[PDB]
Amino acid sequence: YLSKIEELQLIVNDKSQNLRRLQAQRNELNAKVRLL
Amino acid sequence: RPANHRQLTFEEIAKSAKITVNEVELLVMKALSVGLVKGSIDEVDKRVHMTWVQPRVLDLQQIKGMKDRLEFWCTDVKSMEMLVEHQAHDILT
Amino acid sequence: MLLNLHKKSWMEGLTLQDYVVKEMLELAKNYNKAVEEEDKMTPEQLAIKNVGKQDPKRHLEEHVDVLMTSNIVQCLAAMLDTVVFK
Amino acid sequence: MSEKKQPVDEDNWDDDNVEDDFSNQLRAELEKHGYKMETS
Amino acid sequence: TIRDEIAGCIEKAYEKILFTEATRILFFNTPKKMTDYAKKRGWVLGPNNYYSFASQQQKPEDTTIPSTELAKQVIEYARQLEMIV
Amino acid sequence: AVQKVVVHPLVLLSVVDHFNRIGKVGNQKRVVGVLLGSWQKKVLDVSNSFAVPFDEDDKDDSVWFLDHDYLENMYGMFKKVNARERIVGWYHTGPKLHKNDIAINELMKRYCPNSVLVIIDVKPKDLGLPTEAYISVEEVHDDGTPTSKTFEHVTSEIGAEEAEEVGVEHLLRDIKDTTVGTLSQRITNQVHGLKGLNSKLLDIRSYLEKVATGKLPINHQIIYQLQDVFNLLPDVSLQEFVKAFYLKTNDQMVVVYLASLIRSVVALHNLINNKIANRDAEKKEG
Amino acid sequence: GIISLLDEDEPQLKEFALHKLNAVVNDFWAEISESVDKIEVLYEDEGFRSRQFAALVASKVFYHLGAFEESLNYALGAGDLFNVNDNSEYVETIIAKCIDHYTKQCVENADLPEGEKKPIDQRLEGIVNKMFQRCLDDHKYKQAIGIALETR
Amino acid sequence: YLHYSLYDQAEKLVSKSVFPEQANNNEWARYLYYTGRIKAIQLEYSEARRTMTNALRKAPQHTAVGFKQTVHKLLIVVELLLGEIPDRLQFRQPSLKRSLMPYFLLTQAVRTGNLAKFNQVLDQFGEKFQADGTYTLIIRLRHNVIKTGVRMISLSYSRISLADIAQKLQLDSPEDAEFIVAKAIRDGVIEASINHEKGYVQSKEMIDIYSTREPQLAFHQRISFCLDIHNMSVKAMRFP
Amino acid sequence: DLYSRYKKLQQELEFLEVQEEYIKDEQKNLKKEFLHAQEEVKRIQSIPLVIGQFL
Repeated sequence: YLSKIEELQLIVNDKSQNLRRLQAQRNELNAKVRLL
Repeated sequence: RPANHRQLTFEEIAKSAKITVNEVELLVMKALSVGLVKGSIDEVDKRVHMTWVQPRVLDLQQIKGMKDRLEFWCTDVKSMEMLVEHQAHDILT
Repeated sequence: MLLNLHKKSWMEGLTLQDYVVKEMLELAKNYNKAVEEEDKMTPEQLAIKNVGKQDPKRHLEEHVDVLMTSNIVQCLAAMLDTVVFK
Repeated sequence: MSEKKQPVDEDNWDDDNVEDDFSNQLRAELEKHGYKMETS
Repeated sequence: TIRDEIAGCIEKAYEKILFTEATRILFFNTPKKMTDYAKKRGWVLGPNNYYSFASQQQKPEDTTIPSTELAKQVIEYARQLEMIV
Repeated sequence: AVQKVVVHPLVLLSVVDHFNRIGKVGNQKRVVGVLLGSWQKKVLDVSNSFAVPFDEDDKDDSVWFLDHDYLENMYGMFKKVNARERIVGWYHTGPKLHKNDIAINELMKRYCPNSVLVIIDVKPKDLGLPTEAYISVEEVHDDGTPTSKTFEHVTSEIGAEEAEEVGVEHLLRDIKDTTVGTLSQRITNQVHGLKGLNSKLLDIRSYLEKVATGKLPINHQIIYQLQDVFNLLPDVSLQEFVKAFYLKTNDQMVVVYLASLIRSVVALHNLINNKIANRDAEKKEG
Repeated sequence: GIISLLDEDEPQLKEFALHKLNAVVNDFWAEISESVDKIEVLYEDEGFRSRQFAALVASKVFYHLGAFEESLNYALGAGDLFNVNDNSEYVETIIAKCIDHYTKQCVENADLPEGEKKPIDQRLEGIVNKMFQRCLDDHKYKQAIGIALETR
Repeated sequence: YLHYSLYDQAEKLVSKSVFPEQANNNEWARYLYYTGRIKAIQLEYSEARRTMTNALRKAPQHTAVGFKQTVHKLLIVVELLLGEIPDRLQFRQPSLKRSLMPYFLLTQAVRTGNLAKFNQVLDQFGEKFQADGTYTLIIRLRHNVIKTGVRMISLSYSRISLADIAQKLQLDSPEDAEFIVAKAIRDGVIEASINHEKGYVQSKEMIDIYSTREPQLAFHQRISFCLDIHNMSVKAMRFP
Repeated sequence: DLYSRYKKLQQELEFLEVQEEYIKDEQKNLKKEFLHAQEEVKRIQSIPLVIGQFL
């Protein structure tokens, strides 16, 4: 019963996703700074 | 003399100079007034202090000084420049 | 080759000839006091109340990068003795 | 707030440093000190 | 396990006798027991000096060569600045 | 006379374009040309140059051909369109000097007394510095020959001019001026350290090759005389700055106290703004 | 306080000692934690007749710590008690990570496909096909296809 | 376990998974309190003062019933064990006063050296602290006396004499005084060479803390802590 | 589906961790772009400016 709960452990992975999304937002900030 | 002794005695002056113990002050102050060396001598203990000087060749065709100082310095600052690179490895990023 | 001879000529220092190290730090500690007190006097008057007013005048105080890059220069140029020497 | 062990368990008070310094040391503060100069 | 710090400060062939401190080893004025102990495995300090004329600690007193390794600390400090920006 | 110059890379492309003229048709494989110079000050200035149709043979290595209509009346047309520009010297490729150099020196001196030629490279992937400058004087020798016109070197440098990079720096786009602190000085570090001590490895290597089989630098005794100028610091077996022991201590003193104090204040800058701005814009949930 | 008993080289009190080991093994975790060397003494012995259960009390102390290659070594030198004992979290966590070692071993076995691969204990795969007999008797198509392609 | 089992600090030593998350900081605070009681009973003091001052200053707590106070009293029992402690006026809440009715007279005994006060505070005022465990200071309250005295005299005097520092405090003899000079060093204290003929001691003050290399030996680590806080700023940005 | 779901969560993870790196690089790029914006626009300096009035 190793191959059940590793899937759950793959949400530590998903912490990189939030940081990814938010630095994508950070780039989106500078996008209209540079457009200005 | 193989430096790292530049502040030194006076008896080698009074021995090689064929001068006495007393007449080394005339010696050093007149030799500073000549203009081949410009270091202000520590006069309280007759201790020499020197500057720029004029050379008469090193070891027989400058082997030893050239190797053990010049190439030693070459690999010194070269390899520690590689160490600068080694710690500065990805600080260029 | 003009890229080479632009950041080799048109930016100063032909790279043998950069490695001002100290008198720039005398002037830079003049900087890092004079810039500092003005970085102090202003954000006392930030929105220390509970107002919902929305009209800023923009001056963007911060003064960080001058300190940062100038003192990286100061530390790695104070390195020059132990770097170029041995 | 029960932190699981601990529930089981300037009037005259800044001067206390000076006073605990001066408990058995110069307990009169002057009545020898004004009389020191004629001891010697 | 009674100790030897006075032998590590002032002893090693001469202090005439260190008898009047009740240290167990430092009794027995001169048999080969304390002569063996005054010459035991050398002279507990080690290099460059005896306690016939004491070092008063150990004689380290090296240099400021560690100005260069604090300069190394400066190098990786600037690296950590770059990692911080 | 000629000491340092001001040279703009229009001459450089004026080398490379005649290199495009004679490269694909390569038969004598060399770009040798004439350096027009707006001689203003003791510092020299160039804004124009042209490449002569030219050959140079190997046997007796003194056969060479200008084009004196292309040399005289082209220069006259140039003087009409720009009288400020006049002759100052010439240029060539093939950085190995040779025997015909002194012959074109003989002819370049009659046009301008303090003339200067330019050794170039067609592909500098160098340290680097750009192309070369000489000075032709007569020092004859300690030998007693008829006049020795041996090429003495002018330290070359580069200047600048308004509006001459407008499209080129636009095309490169890789321009990065303000980044000194990570890269722009470590390049110089790598460069002067490695590239100066390997030129010094050529010094010890070449001059120990002179020890073995070579000149063994007698009668130019300025070689080891100037290695004495290197030998201001002898560094004998304890590396001998134990008199700079306390001096280096007092040098570490100032900047490291600047480091401690100032970077603590830099923290006091960073942290407060970061925490306040983040806590505001984070707790505003909508 | 059992290294005092480990002074003895006769195993005829070491059976009583190992019965003490799995009795107060939850209390004396730092007892074995430096005694791993004497565990290797009784392990590498060819006359100590409990080197497998010495590898099991080694599995206890490196279950308190959680080491991987130690559990590989206990797959090696625990043998029968590594195989038949499988109804516990104490054993299924360490053999779960040993099945993880097996699936990266299968990664290795799919890295280079022509001979010359890394060596494989027959017991680290013995527990694979032994747990797979549970997958065959469980008969679920997950149980078939999963472990059938975990091995690649 | 400090009530009833005692093997397990060494099992913590192999069990010290550090857990640097410390999210509540309250559990971690009292965790430092328990292990500071341990290092007090492991007789580790110079570590205990900094880690237990840390454990106090990481308590944001309120409710002055005597939670922070009663935990803080046995916290600075390690400062009673240092040999040095200031006056405890900067530490008292008067709700703790009913419990510290031994403790103030005890720190009076610490600042003084009275054996009458020593034993009297022991027998009379040794109640309510055996429930916490206090009797390891009664063995070395004399050491506290001699270190307080030698601290005062040592920073007071460049040179002292031996057979008068044998009568500064309640000492015994010049052989006891040479004894207690060596035991006054005991770790690497300020220079005290005995004038080894008859001049009792030729001690002097030590120097070179001026501003030269020792502070800039430590400022790399000071700004190492500061760059750790810059990592805290980076994670402040990373919190969203 | 515990062989294929656990297959593809890894896949979409490694996808998004690649895709983070693009925007990390663009955030490295655009600060330089904004500095080039700053100085190469603020070369609007005194080309020989004329004196006038503001109304």
